[PDB]
Amino acid sequence: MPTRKSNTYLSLVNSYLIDSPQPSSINYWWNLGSLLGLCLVIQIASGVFLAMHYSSNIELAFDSVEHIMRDVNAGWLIRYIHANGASFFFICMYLHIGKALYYGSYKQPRVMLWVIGVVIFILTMAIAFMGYCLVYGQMSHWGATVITNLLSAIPFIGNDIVPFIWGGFSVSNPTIQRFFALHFLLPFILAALVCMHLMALHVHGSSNPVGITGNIDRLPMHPYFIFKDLITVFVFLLIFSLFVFYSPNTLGHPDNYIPGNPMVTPPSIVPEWYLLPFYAILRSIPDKLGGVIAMFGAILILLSLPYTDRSIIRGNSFKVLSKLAFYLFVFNFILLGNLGQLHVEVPYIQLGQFATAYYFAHYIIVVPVISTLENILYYIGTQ
Amino acid sequence: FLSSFAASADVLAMAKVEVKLGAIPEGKNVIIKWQGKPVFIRHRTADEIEEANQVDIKTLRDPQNDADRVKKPEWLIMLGICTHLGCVPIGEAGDFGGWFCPCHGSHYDISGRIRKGPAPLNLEIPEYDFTDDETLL
Amino acid sequence: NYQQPDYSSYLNNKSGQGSRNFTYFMVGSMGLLSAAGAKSTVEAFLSSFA
Amino acid sequence: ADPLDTLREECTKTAACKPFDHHFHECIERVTKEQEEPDYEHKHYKEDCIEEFFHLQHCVNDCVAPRLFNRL
Amino acid sequence: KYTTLSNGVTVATETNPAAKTSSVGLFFGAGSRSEHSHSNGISALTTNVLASQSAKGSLLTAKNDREFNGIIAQTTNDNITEAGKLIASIASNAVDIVEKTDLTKHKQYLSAQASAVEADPKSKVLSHLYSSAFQGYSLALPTLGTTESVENLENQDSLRHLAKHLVNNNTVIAASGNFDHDKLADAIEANLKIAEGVKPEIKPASFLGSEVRMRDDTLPKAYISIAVHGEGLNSPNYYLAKVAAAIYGDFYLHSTIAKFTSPKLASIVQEYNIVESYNHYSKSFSDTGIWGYYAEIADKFTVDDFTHFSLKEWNRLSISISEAEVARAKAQVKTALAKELANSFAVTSDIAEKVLLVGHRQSLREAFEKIDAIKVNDVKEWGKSKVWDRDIVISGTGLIEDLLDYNRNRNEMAMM
Amino acid sequence: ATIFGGAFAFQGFFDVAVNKWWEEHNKAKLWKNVKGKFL
Amino acid sequence: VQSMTSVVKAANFILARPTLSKIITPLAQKFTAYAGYREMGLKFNDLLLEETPIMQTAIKRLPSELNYSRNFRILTAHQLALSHQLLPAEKAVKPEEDDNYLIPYILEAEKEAFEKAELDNI
Amino acid sequence: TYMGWWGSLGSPKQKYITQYTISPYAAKPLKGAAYNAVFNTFRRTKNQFLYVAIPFVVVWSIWTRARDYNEYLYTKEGREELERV
Amino acid sequence: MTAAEHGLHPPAYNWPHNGMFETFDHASIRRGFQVYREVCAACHSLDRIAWRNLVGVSHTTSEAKAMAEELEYDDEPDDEGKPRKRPGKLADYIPGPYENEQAARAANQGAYPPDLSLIVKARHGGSDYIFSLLTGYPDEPPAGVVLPEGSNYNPYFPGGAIAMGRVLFDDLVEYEDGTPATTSQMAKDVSTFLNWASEPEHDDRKKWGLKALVVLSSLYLLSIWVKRFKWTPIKNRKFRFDPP
Amino acid sequence: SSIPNSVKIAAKESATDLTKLSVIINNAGSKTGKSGVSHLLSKFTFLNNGAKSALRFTRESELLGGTFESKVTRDALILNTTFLKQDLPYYVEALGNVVSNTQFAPHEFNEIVLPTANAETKLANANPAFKGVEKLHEITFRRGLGNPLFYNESTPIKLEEVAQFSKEQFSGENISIVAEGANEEDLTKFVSESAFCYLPSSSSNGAKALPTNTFTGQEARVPSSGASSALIGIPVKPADFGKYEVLSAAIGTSTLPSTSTPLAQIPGATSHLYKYQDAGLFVISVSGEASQVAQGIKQAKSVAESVSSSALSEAVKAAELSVALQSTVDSPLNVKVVAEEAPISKFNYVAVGDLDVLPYADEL
Ligand code: HEC
Ligand code: HEM
Ligand code: HEM
Ligand code: FES
Repeated sequence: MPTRKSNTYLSLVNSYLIDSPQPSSINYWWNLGSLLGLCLVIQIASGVFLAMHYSSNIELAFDSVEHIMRDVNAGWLIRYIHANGASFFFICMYLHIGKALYYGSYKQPRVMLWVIGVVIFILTMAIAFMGYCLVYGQMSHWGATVITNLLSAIPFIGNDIVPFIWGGFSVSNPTIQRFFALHFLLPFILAALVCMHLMALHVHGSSNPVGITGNIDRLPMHPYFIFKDLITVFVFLLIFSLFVFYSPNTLGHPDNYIPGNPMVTPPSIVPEWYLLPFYAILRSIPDKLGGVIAMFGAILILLSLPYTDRSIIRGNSFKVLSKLAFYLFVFNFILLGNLGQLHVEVPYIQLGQFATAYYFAHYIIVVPVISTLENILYYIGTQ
Repeated sequence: FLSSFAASADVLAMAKVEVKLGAIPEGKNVIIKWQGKPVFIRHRTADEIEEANQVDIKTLRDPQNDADRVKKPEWLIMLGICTHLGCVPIGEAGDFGGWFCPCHGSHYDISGRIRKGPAPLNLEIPEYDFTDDETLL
Repeated sequence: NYQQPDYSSYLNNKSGQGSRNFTYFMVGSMGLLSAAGAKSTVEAFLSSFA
Repeated sequence: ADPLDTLREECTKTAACKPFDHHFHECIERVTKEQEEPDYEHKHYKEDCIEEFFHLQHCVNDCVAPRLFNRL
Repeated sequence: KYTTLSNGVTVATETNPAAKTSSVGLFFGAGSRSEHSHSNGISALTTNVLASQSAKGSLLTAKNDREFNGIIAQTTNDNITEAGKLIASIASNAVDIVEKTDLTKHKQYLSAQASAVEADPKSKVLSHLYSSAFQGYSLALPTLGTTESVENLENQDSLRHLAKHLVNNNTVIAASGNFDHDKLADAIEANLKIAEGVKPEIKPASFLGSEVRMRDDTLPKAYISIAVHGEGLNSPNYYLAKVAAAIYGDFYLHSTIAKFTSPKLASIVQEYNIVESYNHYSKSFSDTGIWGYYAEIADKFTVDDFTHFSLKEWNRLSISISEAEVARAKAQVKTALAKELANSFAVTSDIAEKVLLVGHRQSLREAFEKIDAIKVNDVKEWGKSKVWDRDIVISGTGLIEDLLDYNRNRNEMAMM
Repeated sequence: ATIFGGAFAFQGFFDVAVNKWWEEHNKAKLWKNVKGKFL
Repeated sequence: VQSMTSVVKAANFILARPTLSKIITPLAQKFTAYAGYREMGLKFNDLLLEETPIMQTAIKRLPSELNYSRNFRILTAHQLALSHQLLPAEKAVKPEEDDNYLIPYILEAEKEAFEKAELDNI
Repeated sequence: TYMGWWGSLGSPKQKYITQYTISPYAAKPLKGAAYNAVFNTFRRTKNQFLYVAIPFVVVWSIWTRARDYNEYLYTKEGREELERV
Repeated sequence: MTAAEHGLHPPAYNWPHNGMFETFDHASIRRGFQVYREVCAACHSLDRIAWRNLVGVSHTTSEAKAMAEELEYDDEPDDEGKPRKRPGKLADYIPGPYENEQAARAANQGAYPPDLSLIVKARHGGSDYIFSLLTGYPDEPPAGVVLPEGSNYNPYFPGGAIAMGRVLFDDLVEYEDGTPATTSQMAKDVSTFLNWASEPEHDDRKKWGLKALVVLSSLYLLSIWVKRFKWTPIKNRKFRFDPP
Repeated sequence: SSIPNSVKIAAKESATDLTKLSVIINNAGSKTGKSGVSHLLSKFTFLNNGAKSALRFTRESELLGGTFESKVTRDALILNTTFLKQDLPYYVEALGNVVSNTQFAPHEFNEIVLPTANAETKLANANPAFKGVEKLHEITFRRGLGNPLFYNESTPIKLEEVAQFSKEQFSGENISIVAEGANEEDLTKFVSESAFCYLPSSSSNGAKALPTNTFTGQEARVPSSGASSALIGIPVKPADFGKYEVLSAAIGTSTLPSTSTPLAQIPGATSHLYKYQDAGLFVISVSGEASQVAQGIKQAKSVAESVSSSALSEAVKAAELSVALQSTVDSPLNVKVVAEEAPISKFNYVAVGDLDVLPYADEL
């Protein structure tokens, strides 16, 4: 047999990259996964080069970041990468979830895969948030403070878990040090989760924009979809350069460049942009315990989605009503993200409550109701 | 092994800033550094403690009461800022003659509530758990 | 066997060994541009070690 | 004279900026009238011309911005 | 030996006293390559009609090749002259014979043959490979036509075909066996009477790298074929192309010598029994050729492995072929040429093909001398020119799910 | 391999092209061109 | 996922009643025309989620001609999606050719599965 | 599983389908890139526009109403209504 | 929030260094540093900038070194334990006018003039904001607003009240290259210098960005071509289905 | 010619300057040993000699360009070789070391022989016509010439049996070297100095040839999948080889593939006179769809009989042509084709395929 199959290591590399029988009808959206993996490398790569200079002490975290920017040779490049690349990591992850929601990539044969997806999502958010707390700017510190205060709402253990998180009585040196350690670490746990993701993908393969089985026409991957992966990768890197080199702080918040001071809260507290939607949900629910439960449900209800989707046809590409519902859901998610950064004001409190209501109603009402209606409509129309 | 995550000596102790309650005189500023921030406190005077008990919480726009504010009766405290946005606290000035939010000249009551002036919300309490003949924060 | 679809419009106008030579040129140019970019990035990162 | 002040003077005289300057000046007059009454200190809502000033300054900035650094 | 009779027709004979049996045949060029889609198969139908005539004790058979057609009357040596006259008659009355013919029965016979070449997996694979390689030109057409086109042929079509192609300038009388050449020539001259006419212009053809996949999952094997633009009968590389093909030679897994055949590919594919059988060939037409291999893979999971290894062994052609392989290929090609030229029927067919399509036939001794002049560097130059990195044409019939699409196999043609 | 060496060709070509276009587009602003006025 | 037994149950619940039939069926045809799968050569039953044991059995029990026609239609749909082009109106699948060919086999599969489930809980 | 390797991908018995193709190096690359990227892209956008526009129009109308109301509230004329809320 | 609270949004001045391919006007960086030392050093620290950072940007190494000797810094105390001081050197960071935040607040009516080494990346409008702030003071505060004692009205400051008070006045500084010192010119120069101080990599960053865009755009076009070329066989597939 | 072993040598010039050397072991064919021994022996012939192994002899032969095969025939075991005229001294020597001191190693019996023999048997029997012909020989010549031509697992053979059949056979009187295109004197010298000189004159303890014992009037049926085939077999004395060669060519023979013959007018039909040393079998076969074959075999039967003596005489020249075509180097043929009438009433019948459709002998 060829060396690319006889050797176990090259056999694995072949099974996943060179001969993976990808369907012939996959759009460019299926490239997002590769980008995500690429980003996972970049986050790690630049990340490993920031810890070589980052000092996790609370009195040195911000000064250490500025030392990276000003003193290290390419330190500005490494930091701007590690940050805007996280922003792009979440852009690609949201696009990868949107693709999996539009096309029924979460349906039966791949439910397991979907589950790891969700877990990855959850884990990633933690990592990102934790990493952000390492900068220890104003917004960094106060985001950590708000997060821990909200987690203080667990019924009984809440009063005791928070000191274990803080490592003290407030966000301080132990908190930043443990965040740095767990932030260096959890990316490798996420790499393991990504390996599990790829295994669950390889067991049943990838879906199609048409939804129908691809087994009738499948293509290798080395001459096909590796050179499509290169288009997607180079577009990603071109936009990533337009951000990193030109206007690299657009995605960040200026207040993060003011060193953290517990005695002065900044005018507004917002997470980094990609966590804004969930933050909005958190504020839509008045109760703190209610808010945290509702938020974690907003993330976990993706697990319920494969069972609430009563559609006989995989995917939305051939479904009229479901496409409208999906785009309405996407735009409501963007609206939630927008409301996340806006102050809790007269119209916005009610608008955010309604947006959260519809966000959950999507999964638990609209997807099942619309899917059933469209099944009946398909059968009646053909007859 | 998970006990490492918990407050570390240098934190379990030292973080709780025990200070003698008896030393403070009733009328003056016993301005203290606590929770790594200002921690100003006055052991309550007998007349002042009584005056507060009589004062109606409903009368104040702020929804707070002296009884909830003070854990140990005579001994209590506030963290370091007269106004909701930090205002260095002046002593014995304001609507009730308790403190002046000098940064805006706003009025802080003996209660410490945002009695008047720019404070968006009433002044917070530096770890309010002071007890016995000592304080702690 | 049968009548093939007419590809006349799809056929290239260029020589048999010439078009593959041009393909070699651009594939190698892509490879060496990527090598130059990787060299720049790796040098920039390792310069932090100094 | 610095270019910035002359640019503000030119822009505020522009037709687009004229209505904002108008509104701002009668706002100033109205607020001075409100300050004339002896009960001004007791009024809960003591008007101010911050909003009209902001509108005027935004409409003047939208004109000065593109031209100023050609003067320096 | 050659003699151009009256009418300008040429009688070419290769007489050998040791010949077991004699043969003489009239060939008039213009096979399927001279047809077009609507009237495809008319040459085969006409030749079958002519060959169905009374044999007067001889054995009258049709040729039906891609580019030339003819009727051959095999017979024992002493009877050869009679057979001569026979075919002459059959060709001097070709138009009459066609006119008086009820093409029904001959058309079911030709349709049965066309179905046969579409059922025998190797015949189907090679016919499809030729069709796709030369797609858009008459050379792509089947030799025997398709079942759809055969049924649509009528007598007037065959008459037009004969009138166009059965002319003195386009016909040759080939013979072999043990007989006096002059006697046969005289016997044919007195009896041959065919219309005058110019040799029809031979239609153009150009190779086009392509892939055709008739995947039938119901078959028990995968019958594939892969080839490059080879060498036509005119090219001086003709024998060089044959030597290159023989370097890789044949292979049948269940044959006893399967474990001992010289070619490296044979040793490579027996490690996991990748392939059941294969055979390398250099098909040569008048001006263009197809040089490649046919293969039957029993294990449907190893088609890709076989294609990969075979194309790698082709890559070896331009770099690492040793003098041992070149000498073996030379000897095997010489032996194959001598085997192909033993039966008098084969010798007659070869004489007709060469004389019609190249005008001159190189004797077997001249062919041996030309092959023995090949060195390893000549073979490697040919590999660089024609095999290394050149477009390939592919064909497959059944269980070809594992036959990776074109780009994989095409890129295998240049990786070291 | 030749990849390592060839990468230098393209890297140097683009680097010199940009480091010759940049100090021409910005020659009026760079330090080395302005230092004369303040010396 | 919704079973073809339940889908057909609801469809016959609607079709039996003239008011709902008149209101929906025009909307059903309009929805199926706007779905756009017919423009790619696919019949409705080609869209069905194949990756289920019931559905896998249903395809595995199709006749030869229907199986090969389904294979060709699926391949044509894949190619059309691959090349980002649609069949012209004359070549698209007409409403009368969308004949619900696979539904009976899926219904038989679900009947077998439902009887097995019912008898296991006898 | 529902997707085996190349030898057996789980596709049903496939038969009678002939797949023709031409090699690269013998086809016009980017044959209709310029004309297609305009006309076919416009066709695809035309087909898929409404599904993105109707939800977008609804959501952005809601957002515009909320934004305009919020801007109105914080003005010298919106003070009273802001107090009432 | 109210328009006053958010602060008037600074406009977009066409700075010489906005476009994707323009550097800082290093003449403006030098002039801005002059204005800084002359005016801003009375109140503002600007700690994260070391004299060495100025060599090759706005000052020749000799000038930066000389400016270093002009100041005193704390050295390791003598072997006898007594405190000792040394003239400044390039490696030393620029010193602020106050020993600690307590001193700064004491000397500025409690207001703490923030360190300017990140004031451009730590404000919404960036450079523009600083400019709009330094020239945003109106001669007459808008009618009706009452400022806390010691505060001056600046619409671009969130809340409308800023403890700074106008500092830049006409001809306050004699520029070294004879440039006129209008208040707008000084404001532009200071904003540019502070933007450099907050983004010393700006010029290098944008040059590297230009090189990266050239490389990646050429490579992306090559990838587009290669993919379309290698997919021509697939997009050109033609099928037939011919059952009996 | 001959040598002291009595090994006959025949040599004659050839047309295509290839020395198509061949050795014909007279009675080591499928008739001699127990059913299938000759097949395995033929598979052992060229593998391991006492002089050169398989992987050496095959490689050298391919370098020399020659071809070699071992085919089993009911009369004789034929070792064919084909090589350029320069190559005689090599191959002849090899052939000697093939007849003498062939190794017969068990690892070849299990890896190269039994697998190959089984594959060849399965491939041949997949053809209904060949299965029918084997059955026809079985039921016409019950033993000897009727032994299955190929190894079948129904009659297990152990290596010792094949080795002991190589010995006790291959004797000097039992092998006949035939060459085409090699000087008879040079070939005689090479054979005399080769290993052929060491073979015993005759087998001491085997090769007791049995009488032919032709049986007629029998029939058989062999159910099979796919294509069907009905065959009719006339046993014929050697002296009748002339009559039936004329008959076969008169109606249509496999050696002469041609339309216009009466038997070629019906699909799948053919005829052939298998010729052996002491008997022959004239087989008229039809193959294809069972329904087609049912009528085809009856039509072929009616054609074989009722052939006009005038047309039979006309077919004499075609029969002579067919005999000349068949007389290869390995299978020398000497049959005088006469037009004498040939009866068919004594036919055996065998049916293969859809036995529910194919007729019985009683329907002819
Ligand atoms: C004397 C005291 C000065 C001088 C000479 C300058 N500044 Fe400014 N500064 C000063 C005070 C009292 C404050 C308090 C700010 C407040 O009340 O919130 C400041 C603040 C700033 C800021 C902060 C702006 C903001 O946070 O929105 C900036 C920016 C700033 N100062 C910059 C600056 C510049 C560029 C100067 C040039 C000469 C400058 N200051 C002078 C006090 C003083
Ligand atoms: C998917 C995985 C990861 C994501 C999404 C991610 C994301 C982020 C983000 C958004 C920040 C904020 C930085 C800023 O705003 O300036 C950050 C900080 C940081 N990250 Fe990562 N990161 C990942 C993995 C890693 C890894 C593996 C390391 C290994 C060292 C690492 C090291 C750091 C460090 C040291 C910081 C401090 C920021 C600084 O000093 O500027 N990260 N991360
Ligand atoms: C580092 C992060 C991730 C990596 C590297 C990764 C990897 C991949 C890869 C390589 C593919 C195949 C290409 C493609 O289908 O786009 C894929 C598909 C998929 N991604 Fe991920 N994944 C990641 C995160 C996620 C997350 C967070 C989710 C959902 C919450 C998710 C859901 C999916 C699903 C369901 C598929 C299958 C798509 C289909 O078959 O149609 N992935 N993933
Ligand atoms: S908040 Fe600044 S004065 Fe109370």
